[PDB]
Amino acid sequence: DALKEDWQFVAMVVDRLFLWTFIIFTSVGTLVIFLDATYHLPPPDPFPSR
Amino acid sequence: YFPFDWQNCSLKFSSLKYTAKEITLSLKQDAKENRTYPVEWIIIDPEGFTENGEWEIVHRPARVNVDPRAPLDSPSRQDITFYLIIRRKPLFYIINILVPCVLISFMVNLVFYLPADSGEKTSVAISVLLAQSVFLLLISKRLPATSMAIPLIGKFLLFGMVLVTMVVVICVIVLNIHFRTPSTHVLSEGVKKLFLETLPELLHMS
Amino acid sequence: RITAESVWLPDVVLLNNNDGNFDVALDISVVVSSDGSVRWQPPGIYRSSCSIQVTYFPFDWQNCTMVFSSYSYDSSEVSLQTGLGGHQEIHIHEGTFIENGQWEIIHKPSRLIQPPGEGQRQEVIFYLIIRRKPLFYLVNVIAPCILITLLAIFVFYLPPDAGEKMGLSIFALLTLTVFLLLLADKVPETSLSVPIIIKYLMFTMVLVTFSVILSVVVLNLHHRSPHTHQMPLWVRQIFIHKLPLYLRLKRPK
Amino acid sequence: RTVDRLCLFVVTPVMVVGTAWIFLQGVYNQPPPQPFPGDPYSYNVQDKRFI
Amino acid sequence: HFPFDEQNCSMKLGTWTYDGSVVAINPESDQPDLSNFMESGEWVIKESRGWKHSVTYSCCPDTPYLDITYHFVMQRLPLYFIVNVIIPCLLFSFLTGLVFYLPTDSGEKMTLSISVLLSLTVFLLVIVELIPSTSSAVPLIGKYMLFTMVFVIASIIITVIVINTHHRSPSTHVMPNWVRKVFIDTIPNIMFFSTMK
Amino acid sequence: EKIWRPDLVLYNNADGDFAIVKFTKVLLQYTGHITWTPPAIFKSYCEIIVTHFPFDEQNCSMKLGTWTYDGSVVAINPESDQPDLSNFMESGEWVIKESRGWKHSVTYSCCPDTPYLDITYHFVMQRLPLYFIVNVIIPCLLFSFLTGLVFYLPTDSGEKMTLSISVLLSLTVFLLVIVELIPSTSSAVPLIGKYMLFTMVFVIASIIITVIVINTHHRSPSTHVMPNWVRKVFIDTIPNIMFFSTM
Amino acid sequence: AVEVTYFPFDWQNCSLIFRSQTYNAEEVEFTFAVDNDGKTINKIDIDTEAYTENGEWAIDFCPGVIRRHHGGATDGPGETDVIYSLIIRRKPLFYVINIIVPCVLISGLVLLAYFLPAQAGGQKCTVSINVLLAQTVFLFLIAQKIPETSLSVPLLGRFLIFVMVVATLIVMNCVIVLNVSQRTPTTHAMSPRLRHVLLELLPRLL
Ligand SMILES: *[C@@H]1O[C@H](CO)[C@@H](O[C@@H]2O[C@H](CO)[C@@H](O[C@@H]3O[C@H](CO[C@@H]4O[C@H](CO[C@H]5O[C@H](CO)[C@@H](O)[C@H](O)[C@@H]5O)[C@@H](O)[C@H](O)[C@@H]4O)[C@@H](O)[C@H](O[C@H]4O[C@H](CO)[C@@H](O)[C@H](O)[C@@H]4O)[C@@H]3O)[C@H](O)[C@H]2NC(C)=O)[C@H](O)[C@H]1NC(C)=O
Ligand SMILES: *[C@@H]1O[C@H](CO)[C@@H](O[C@@H]2O[C@H](CO)[C@@H](O[C@@H]3O[C@H](CO[C@H]4O[C@H](CO)[C@@H](O)[C@H](O[C@H]5O[C@H](CO)[C@@H](O)[C@H](O)[C@@H]5O)[C@@H]4O)[C@@H](O)[C@H](O[C@H]4O[C@H](CO)[C@@H](O)[C@H](O)[C@@H]4O)[C@@H]3O)[C@H](O)[C@H]2NC(C)=O)[C@H](O)[C@H]1NC(C)=O
Ligand SMILES: *[C@@H]1O[C@H](CO)[C@@H](O[C@@H]2O[C@H](CO)[C@@H](O[C@@H]3O[C@H](CO[C@H]4O[C@H](CO)[C@@H](O)[C@H](O)[C@@H]4O)[C@@H](O)[C@H](O[C@H]4O[C@H](CO)[C@@H](O)[C@H](O)[C@@H]4O)[C@@H]3O)[C@H](O)[C@H]2NC(C)=O)[C@H](O)[C@H]1NC(C)=O
Ligand SMILES: *[C@@H]1O[C@H](CO)[C@@H](O[C@@H]2O[C@H](CO)[C@@H](O[C@@H]3O[C@H](CO[C@H]4O[C@H](CO)[C@@H](O)[C@H](O)[C@@H]4O)[C@@H](O)[C@H](O[C@H]4O[C@H](CO)[C@@H](O)[C@H](O)[C@@H]4O)[C@@H]3O)[C@H](O)[C@H]2NC(C)=O)[C@H](O)[C@H]1NC(C)=O
Ligand SMILES: *[C@@H]1O[C@H](CO)[C@@H](O[C@@H]2O[C@H](CO)[C@@H](O[C@@H]3O[C@H](CO[C@H]4O[C@H](CO)[C@@H](O)[C@H](O)[C@@H]4O)[C@@H](O)[C@H](O[C@H]4O[C@H](CO)[C@@H](O)[C@H](O)[C@@H]4O)[C@@H]3O)[C@H](O)[C@H]2NC(C)=O)[C@H](O)[C@H]1NC(C)=O
Ligand SMILES: CC(C)CCC[C@@H](C)[C@H]1CC[C@H]2[C@@H]3CC=C4C[C@@H](O)CC[C@]4(C)[C@H]3CC[C@]12C
Ligand SMILES: CC(C)CCC[C@@H](C)[C@H]1CC[C@H]2[C@@H]3CC=C4C[C@@H](O)CC[C@]4(C)[C@H]3CC[C@]12C
Ligand SMILES: CC(C)CCC[C@@H](C)[C@H]1CC[C@H]2[C@@H]3CC=C4C[C@@H](O)CC[C@]4(C)[C@H]3CC[C@]12C
Ligand SMILES: CC(C)CCC[C@@H](C)[C@H]1CC[C@H]2[C@@H]3CC=C4C[C@@H](O)CC[C@]4(C)[C@H]3CC[C@]12C
Ligand SMILES: CC(C)CCC[C@@H](C)[C@H]1CC[C@H]2[C@@H]3CC=C4C[C@@H](O)CC[C@]4(C)[C@H]3CC[C@]12C
Repeated sequence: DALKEDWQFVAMVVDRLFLWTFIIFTSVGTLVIFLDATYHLPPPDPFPSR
Repeated sequence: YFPFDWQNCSLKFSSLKYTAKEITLSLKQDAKENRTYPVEWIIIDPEGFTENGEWEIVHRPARVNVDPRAPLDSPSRQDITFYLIIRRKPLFYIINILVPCVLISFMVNLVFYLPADSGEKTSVAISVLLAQSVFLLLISKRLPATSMAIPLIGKFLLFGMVLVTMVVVICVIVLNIHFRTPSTHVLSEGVKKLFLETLPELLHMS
Repeated sequence: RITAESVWLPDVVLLNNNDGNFDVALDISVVVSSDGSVRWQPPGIYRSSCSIQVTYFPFDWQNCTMVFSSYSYDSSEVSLQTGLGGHQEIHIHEGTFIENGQWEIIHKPSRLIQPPGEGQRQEVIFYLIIRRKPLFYLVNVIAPCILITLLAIFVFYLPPDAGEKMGLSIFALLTLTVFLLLLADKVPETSLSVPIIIKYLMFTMVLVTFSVILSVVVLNLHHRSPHTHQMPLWVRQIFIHKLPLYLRLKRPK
Repeated sequence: RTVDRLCLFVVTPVMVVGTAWIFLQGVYNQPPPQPFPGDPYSYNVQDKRFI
Repeated sequence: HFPFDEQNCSMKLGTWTYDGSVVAINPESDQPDLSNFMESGEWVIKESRGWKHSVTYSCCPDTPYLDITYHFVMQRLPLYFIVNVIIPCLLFSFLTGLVFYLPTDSGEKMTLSISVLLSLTVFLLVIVELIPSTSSAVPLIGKYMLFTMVFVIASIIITVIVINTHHRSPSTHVMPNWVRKVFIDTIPNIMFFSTMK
Repeated sequence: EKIWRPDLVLYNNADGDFAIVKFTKVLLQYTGHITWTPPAIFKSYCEIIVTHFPFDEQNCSMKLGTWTYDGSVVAINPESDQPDLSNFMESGEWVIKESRGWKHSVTYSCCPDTPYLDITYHFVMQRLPLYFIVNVIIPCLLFSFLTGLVFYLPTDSGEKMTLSISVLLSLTVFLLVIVELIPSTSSAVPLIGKYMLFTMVFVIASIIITVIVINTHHRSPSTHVMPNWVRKVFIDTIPNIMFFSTM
Repeated sequence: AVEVTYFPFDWQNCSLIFRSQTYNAEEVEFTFAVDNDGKTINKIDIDTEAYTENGEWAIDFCPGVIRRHHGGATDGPGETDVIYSLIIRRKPLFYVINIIVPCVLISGLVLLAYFLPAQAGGQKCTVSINVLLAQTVFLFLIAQKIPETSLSVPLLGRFLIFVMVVATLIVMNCVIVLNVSQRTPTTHAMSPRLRHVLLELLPRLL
């Protein structure tokens, strides 16, 4: 039981690490894509200089 | 308000080859008791008309519209418009979409009565979410993608999806609480006082 | 007022039509003045070719042009000028305009293009820069994707002993597949770039797939047989002594 | 179990009230009594406007 | 009665601008000619007939208005809807009751009931594309569909109640006396009794 | 419409117009020279090879000729060796690698004195596959990757069949997407089709072998007795080629 | 008219009937053209070099026949026409690769449920009912393709309904096996007759 509990605690710690990693990756990717979408605006001028 | 919506369609008639300078448009005049009156409505034969299977005609006015600002030699000066105010008959949508969708959404509250030991709480909640997604797939083919408003069924489906997602999160939290053990968590006396004595007494729990 | 077929007409057509129809919907009548001035205002239902910039769909704006020119006469025979009396724009009557429920008109200029460099021809191009109004896609696609993503996050708080991690993660993936079926009816089909909504959907699918994989790894660690498997010492050190302090996980006793 | 019961008594009324609100907006949606707002005329064959 | 519906479809024909006083129309035969009729894979024409009608409005005493109406009575061939719609609904309806023979300790009652409901929801796509989208009345297909949906949902609700009852223990509940009497004493007497009290 | 014209017809017209229907004006010079540049929408029948779809190349053709005039009374000659692509709008799905027009003359045995002429313009085109790569191939790749994860999922989790069957369900739902997106023909099996069938068989095999593994894991010691071949193969021999502790 | 009975492994008989719209058989009559050798071309002609076969349909036969009828005394003037009969065969590869083979494999998966354990974690019902759900998805897919007549049932639909019935029976069987396996003496009494049948008699008879 003690060895089993050690394995279970390792699994819990890895789960919490992956929880935080998923929160960070999700938030960063979502924010990047959403800001890319939001700041895509129509041209101020019909004929922009290129 | 879809599927409880009413629409305001119109049929605008004018002449592009002639203007108000050359032809004057007017409404037809009928008679009764040697008194003339204008026909200010769409004529519907009461005996021959077969009603549309989804739309009921509530009002059907007719009007002569003259734009005072346009010049008399413009084609846009005069027109006659026949309007149809039509109410949708929502029986089809009710029976085939709304009652099943509402019942499936409301079933998600049953997860709070399922024990954590059944091992099927989150499956029920996420399956309700999947069924709502299928219903959203169904509705997406039936209305235009306009931005003037969210349709009423769309509002309900979004509200139900948000509530079901909240219920899934709650089920996750409840299961996490249920499966705690001394080897992994510490149960404080305050938590025991709150959740095992005070709240069950307030909630009239068995 | 004379029937248009009775007088000479300039053979002005929409050059960039998409359906093969070049001409106006109804010929109607010309208005001829005593000085020989002829005004003609025929109606037209036109289907023009517009190359769709798909990169930012549905938060996109398009640049759809209507190119008008004489099909036969050259610049030495018929000269074109933008109509005005000098407003070089598409006219929209404010009261009587049928506003589109998915598109807002940002700009609407007109320009006379002189021939490149007889057989040479001028053109009059009417440009419509239009921005899509994306509320439909926000309600029907983006918000459900965010909710599914939140559930994918919350899989990692579900205890292993509940036996429900796989069900939650994989049914989230199935729901995303349903939404892929939803988008297949709507998205453009060209291959010059990928719409940002498709990028977000594939990002969410990859996230849910990685949630599935990492959940399998966690369950493999949790159910690991104590006798058949011996903890290596580096696993003990890192995951039982070092990392828990950093993750604020206090093992009782 | 206690948390589950509290969530039953909080979430379910919210669901019922929100659904009732959303659908009561539509159930009591009807076209106006007159075709044109501001115009008292009904434009019906019964109410002829003799000249 | 869709899919077993019977439809009476008419074709009213007449001279649009000529009244009976200037042009008279008469039928060639009492019935439409169906000698060169191609067989239909969806409908059977039971009866067909042509009737001439003359109408005289009060405002127009002397100009009768004539028409010939050809009516057709048609019965739908229901095999397609029986095979593709009704039989799956019947199978789902049958599968609905089987949850109540599943043991609670299997941990699969909700799996079965919810999967039956998910199948029925996916089947909604088939039904709505095949069913007519009209609100004049509820078709028999629609009534049977809603019946099956409602009773799958009822099965899910009652199954949740059954599982909740099954998992009760003295550490959470105390058994009421009326429950003992009703379920442990009276009802099993009039049942199989192979189950031990 | 007032003048004699050549009656050019698209011989391999599929379901469009055979001849010119838009009768635009002719430019006539004083020397008698006529130029007539009518527009048309050509719907041409062409053999489509789907073997390498989505990375397929299609060599399509447009055969043009005077329907009722033979080479002895009306001769057609190409203006140029290649189709004029100077005013070609860019395609978001195809790239024209090559294009060329060839004149052909054919004499039939029954008609030794009336050669029949035609001009065939062919275009060799490559599909742009990014749309099908993103929308079709990537989800299938993710499902194929998820298929193998079940063999890292322990039996005691009680979730092996959940994962495998749900991957199968996701792929089945995705098959609706594939049938909507890819074309449906039976001339040959597309590459997407081969990959889709491979993924499906991969998942089914995973399910079958997973059932075998679960049955092996749950084999009761009372009813079942371990064969010596299983003990020698699995407990005694194989783990030496691996790194895990024996029983 | 599409004969659906063996769809997608079907062959069809599509007629092309040509006749004068104006003239009767006494005014205009028809004969078939002859080739160079003088052989009557009583069939549809196809230029082999220029012919591209349809992606789904192979033309196996194409005879032609000149029919004359309605020459009776009551009928009056004779009538004639020319009927060509394209006998065309479907190439079923698309349906085999995309629908039939996956459906067959997924429907074969329910047999695996008999090999999973009859315990709480066996997921016997998971395998069976989800195969039924997948078959429902295939029903949605097939409804988009099949002909919509009712003279007969197509082979594809017949097979799908058959495997759905088999999966339903297997679900019922799995429920029964689970019910028998999980009986405990605190709920059920040991039925000796069924035990004799299953443990003593059946292995000997087998
Ligand atoms: C693909 O599709 C084509 C078109 O459908 C098929 O070809 C047709 O097949 C039919 C059989 O299935 C053929 O019908 C039989 O023809 C037999 C020929 O014998 C002649 O009969 C003449 C009698 O009068 C004919 O003409 C009058 C016209 O008013 C008509 O009313 C009659 O019904 C009849 O057609 C006679 O004058 C002549 O000298 C020949 O003797 C004929 O014997 C058959 O009659 C038998 O079957 C009928 C069944 O109803 C029965 O009542 C009779 O008593 C008798 O037993 C049929 O009439 C038809 O002619 C074909 N059409 C063609 C070739 O143009 C083709 O087979 C299909 N291919 C497949 C499935 O592979
Ligand atoms: C896509 O598909 C198209 C077809 O749809 C392909 O187009 C083919 O391209 C090739 C070139 O790559 C063409 O071959 C060339 O044809 C010309 C013209 O031939 C014509 O005129 C000749 C007189 O000038 C005449 O003799 C030809 O008739 C021959 O063929 C008929 C039967 O068809 C036969 O009865 C005659 O007796 C002749 O044998 C014909 O009317 C020709 O001048 C070219 O010759 C040069 O190149 C060849 C190369 O092999 C060389 O051998 C010669 O000595 C000479 O140097 C050459 O034969 C072909 O005709 C085109 N087919 C068409 C358009 O129908 C296209 O290539 C495909 N693309 C790809 C990339 O796959
Ligand atoms: C929607 O789509 C339309 C076209 O469909 C776009 O219109 C184009 O816009 C660009 C940029 O505004 C234009 O390009 C500019 O054209 C000027 C005029 O060119 C004419 O005159 C010269 C001189 O006689 C001729 O040589 C030429 O052939 C034309 O007849 C040039 O003066 C500009 O050059 C300047 O900028 C470039 C930038 O790269 C420099 O290199 C130059 O040195 C110089 O400084 C420039 O080329 C283009 O002509 C327009 N096409 C039209 C009108 O048909 C819209 O911009 C687009 N709208 C949006 C918002 O996307
Ligand atoms: C279904 O849709 C139709 C349109 O397709 C609607 O019909 C419109 O109804 C409204 C309300 O009745 C009409 O608006 C009204 O027009 C009157 C006449 O305007 C003309 O005349 C004046 C001078 O007398 C000119 O200045 C003007 O340009 C027009 O030529 C106005 O007198 C009305 O004014 C009233 O409302 C305004 C609101 O701002 C007040 O300030 C005023 O004091 C006054 O109370 C009003 O503007 C509109 O013209 C109709 N459109 C038509 C006929 O095409 C139906 O109502 C709608 N049905 C529904 C929704 O049920
Ligand atoms: C589907 O829908 C169509 C309508 O679209 C129905 O058709 C109706 O059929 C009935 C007959 O079944 C029509 O009624 C009339 O039939 C009379 C025939 O005479 C018989 O019946 C009378 C009365 O019982 C007996 O006395 C007599 O001996 C016969 O047994 C005609 O005499 C009627 O003609 C009268 O009215 C016309 C119209 O003005 C006049 O021109 C004649 O001079 C005469 O006064 C009449 O035709 C009925 O009119 C049909 N309706 C239409 C619109 O065609 C089908 O029955 C229905 N199918 C179903 C549901 O089964
Ligand atoms: C699953 C969750 C955690 C992923 C997304 C979380 C974060 C990154 C999301 C949630 C809501 C989002 C915001 C919603 C709306 C707007 C307004 C817009 O004008 C600019 C972007 C902005 C401000 C978004 C930025 C990103 C955002 C803050
Ligand atoms: C839980 C039960 C009530 C099923 C859920 C019913 C839901 C979908 C509600 C929302 C709006 C409702 C409709 C709104 C208006 C009316 C009034 C009257 O015309 C008959 C009932 C009818 C047509 C209602 C039927 C039920 C209905 C469709
Ligand atoms: C989100 C991640 C983790 C998974 C999904 C990958 C997606 C976003 C990838 C796969 C292929 C990629 C495209 C490949 C090529 C091009 C062409 C060029 O214009 C650059 C961007 C663009 C259009 C890429 C955009 C991003 C893209 C669509
Ligand atoms: C609360 C859940 C079930 C959502 C659905 C609620 C539906 C079924 C309820 C809410 C309020 C109800 C309406 C309240 C009052 C009336 C007036 C009376 O003439 C009966 C119909 C009608 C118009 C009801 C129809 C059904 C209705 C719209
Ligand atoms: C439920 C299981 C046993 C069978 C599943 C396949 C079903 C759809 C099959 C089995 C027997 C079949 C029927 C057998 C014979 C006929 C007569 C024929 O003139 C029309 C089709 C019809 C009426 C068939 C329809 C389809 C059918 C009902």
